[PDB]
Amino acid sequence: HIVRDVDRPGSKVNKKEVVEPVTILEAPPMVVVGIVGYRQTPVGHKTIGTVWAHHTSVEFRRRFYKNWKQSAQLAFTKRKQFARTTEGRLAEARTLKAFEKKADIIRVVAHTQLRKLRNNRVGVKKAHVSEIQINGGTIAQKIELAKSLLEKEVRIDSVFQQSEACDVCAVTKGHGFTGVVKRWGVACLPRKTHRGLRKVACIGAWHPSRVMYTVARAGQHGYHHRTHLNKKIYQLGRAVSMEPNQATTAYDLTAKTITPMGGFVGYGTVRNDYVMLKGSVAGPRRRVITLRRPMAPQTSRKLTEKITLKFIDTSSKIGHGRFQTKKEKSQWYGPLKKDRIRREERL
Amino acid sequence: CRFRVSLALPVGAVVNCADNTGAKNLYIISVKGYHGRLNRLPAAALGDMVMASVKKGKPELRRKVLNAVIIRQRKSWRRKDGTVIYFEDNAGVIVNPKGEMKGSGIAGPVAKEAAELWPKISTHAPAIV
Amino acid sequence: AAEARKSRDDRRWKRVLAKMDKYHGVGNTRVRGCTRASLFKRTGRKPDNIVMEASIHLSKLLKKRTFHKRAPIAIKRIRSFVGKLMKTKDNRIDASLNTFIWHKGVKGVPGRVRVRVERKSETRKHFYTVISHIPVPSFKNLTTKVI
RNA sequence: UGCAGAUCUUGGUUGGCGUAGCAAAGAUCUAACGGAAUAUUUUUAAAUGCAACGUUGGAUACUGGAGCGGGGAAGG
RNA sequence: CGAGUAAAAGAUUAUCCGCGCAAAGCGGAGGCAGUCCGUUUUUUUCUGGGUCUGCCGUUGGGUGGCAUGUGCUUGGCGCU
RNA sequence: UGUCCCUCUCCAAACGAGAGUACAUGCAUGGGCUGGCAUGAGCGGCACGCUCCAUGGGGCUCGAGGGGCACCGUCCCGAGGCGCUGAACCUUGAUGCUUGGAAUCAUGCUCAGGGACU
Ligand SMILES: [Mg+2]
Ligand SMILES: [Mg+2]
Ligand SMILES: [Mg+2]
Ligand SMILES: [Mg+2]
Ligand SMILES: [Mg+2]
Ligand SMILES: [Mg+2]
Ligand SMILES: [Mg+2]
Repeated sequence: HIVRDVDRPGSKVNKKEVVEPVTILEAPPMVVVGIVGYRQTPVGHKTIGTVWAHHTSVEFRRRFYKNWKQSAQLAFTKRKQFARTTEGRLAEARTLKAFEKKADIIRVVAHTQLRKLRNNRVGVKKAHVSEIQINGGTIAQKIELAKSLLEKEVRIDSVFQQSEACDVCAVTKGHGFTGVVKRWGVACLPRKTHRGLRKVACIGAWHPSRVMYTVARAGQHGYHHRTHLNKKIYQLGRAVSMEPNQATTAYDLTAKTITPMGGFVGYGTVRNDYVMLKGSVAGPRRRVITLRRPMAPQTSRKLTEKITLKFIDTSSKIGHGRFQTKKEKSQWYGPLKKDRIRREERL
Repeated sequence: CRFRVSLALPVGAVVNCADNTGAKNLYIISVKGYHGRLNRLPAAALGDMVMASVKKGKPELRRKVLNAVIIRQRKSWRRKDGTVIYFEDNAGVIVNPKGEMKGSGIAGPVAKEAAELWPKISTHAPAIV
Repeated sequence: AAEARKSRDDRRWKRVLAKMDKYHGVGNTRVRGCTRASLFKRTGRKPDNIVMEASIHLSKLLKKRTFHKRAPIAIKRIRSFVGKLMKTKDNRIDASLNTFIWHKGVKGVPGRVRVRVERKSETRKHFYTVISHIPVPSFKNLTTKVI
């Protein structure tokens, strides 16, 4: 959570400080490897083809195998031997011509870099691959941008701004097989009920002679896909190796990073670029999340406000944290018994 | 209007009377501005006007329905600045339907949430908290 | 010849990085450009008869277990721990170790235990292990050893 | 002296079905021996013989004298 | 074995690629010898040199870019 | 050439199914960090006690309601208190951090993985 001053004329909280919880998401740069074009038909959109980058990393090609280490590792081998030959250049020029003539949508195939995200609890080593659409301009201009962004890295600062909003496509935390009280929120029955309380008493009338799809039943809860629009960006950070003072504010000159004391519980250190979003986000820690540019109109006063942070909390999330940095702890306690022994051994 | 605070006082609660009208406690009958919901009891928080009856005190104030305002509550609530605060007891003062105090003094502190809504109560408060 | 060790990329990048070289985490001069497992020293198979000393953190194996099953469960866990290490299915428990596990009741198993493990072969050859108890005053700065 | 049914009579067979279950009285562990019940592979050792039984020593525990103690009547 | 593309556009899809409107028109293409096949129009293949544009895999050494242990691009070695 | 089973991990999980890893700081043990509780056993009482200052030399500080032997001192029994002592212990397991910014991480085990189909 953070502290900031709110600018909102006509409100009882105007020009005062508030406390708002936030979410931290690690954002290593992505790599673009492909271009796909779509044409519109009376039955829907159909893919025209794909243009590949001729140079792919090991973590990208891991996605095509279930046991990569004990395998021949032959993916994309023939394409590499053929792409730059005279027949190879002609074939690519043919596909690009079809993109120009008969396409309405241009997208790029991109994958994350799990080697740079040096996380100990994320066990997967094969990259996550997805498609990202290019908006704006004409078809000719769209293709030019896609070709320029081939084999290169894309940073999150080039896609989003500091005080904008975004959408959060994610998958919810799982709960397994759960009953109607937790799954749907129905009332519990009186203490005297024979054969149990946590149930729906009547699941239908005599007619129609069947159970309808609108009645609550027990089953799977959680692990669903949601969208949850209109989440405001509060900060666009950079990697701790290049900018050590991540959580330092103009109103708080302490030098500290975004990682709490003792690390994020179950996750660890944030060693990469990151985004700070206001509020909550679906899913547990370590899950991969997609952020999208908004669909709803962004002309409201709440969505156009400029955010200036004042204080970022970095106390330990284990127990009741009460120190902001490690120096605060070493100033409250003086030298301890173990420090004295180390000094005595140094003598 | 005001920001929402935790409810803390369902119908049937008995709270102290903080003015000097001769009443000792108040029994909450209902809360103003409650839109119903099946099986849910109306509940009153700080700065809420309630309908109440006196169960202890001068016989002249008893056996009739009055108006009152809640000024202290034991259930903690969170302010917009992130602070959680609570009192030691629940209390209220007898008031007329317009909002003017029947008494002339108040014992104990008065919540800031109740003070801004009712200007007359702000005058007689020993302390605004 | 299916090994195909190659491994010529590590040296070519090492001499490259020596030229252009803040950059604390990328300066090779652990070792960069190689896995930790590749530096493990590979000798032949170990002899048939070996002796090892190790500690087992039992409290992390018995958390929120039913109270009156903790001593019997700790016996099966110790057998599985040693069996995977020594590749054996015959693991004798010995009286000193059995008494120590049960010496505080069925539900008061100690948090840690230090054991001595010896593997023997008898005769197709048959391998079995004998596990005994090592009483120690403190469990600090104690690490697995092979004699 | 001719059977398809009488909630027909007597035998046999049958889906349900390897299903419902076999949940009061707290509980067993270890080594050696016994046993056909093993350490059973020909197509290094673990990933190809599991699971279970009795006695003795050792450990742990229950009954707790209105006792799963020691003797009798009735009944057997 | 009962053959229908929200596909292309031609010696009946065969007998090459690029630009162009199912146009007018405008550009590019390596030579030699053998075997086995051959009812024709420089017949259909298979090798060996035969000189190679465009490529794959290298060597170090100088650059240089990317977020920085992992891939690249420029400049020469021979090389498939 | 690939997929699955046994073995390993948990964002998944009634069983199936899932996300993963395939000699990997992968697993085990230890050290630091971050937290929880609230000051361990033992010894002691103008001193090789404890603390501070510049091995040695100098400044500190050292209880107890009561009772009992042995011609006043000495020796004892005594709940509690003080010092060594923010000590001692626990800290990832149905599953907190750290071997790559600066300020910390270190050892041990792997030795042609085995099996079923296409
Ligand atoms: Mg009943
Ligand atoms: Mg917490
Ligand atoms: Mg009702
Ligand atoms: Mg008949
Ligand atoms: Mg059953
Ligand atoms: Mg008993
Ligand atoms: Mg008896």
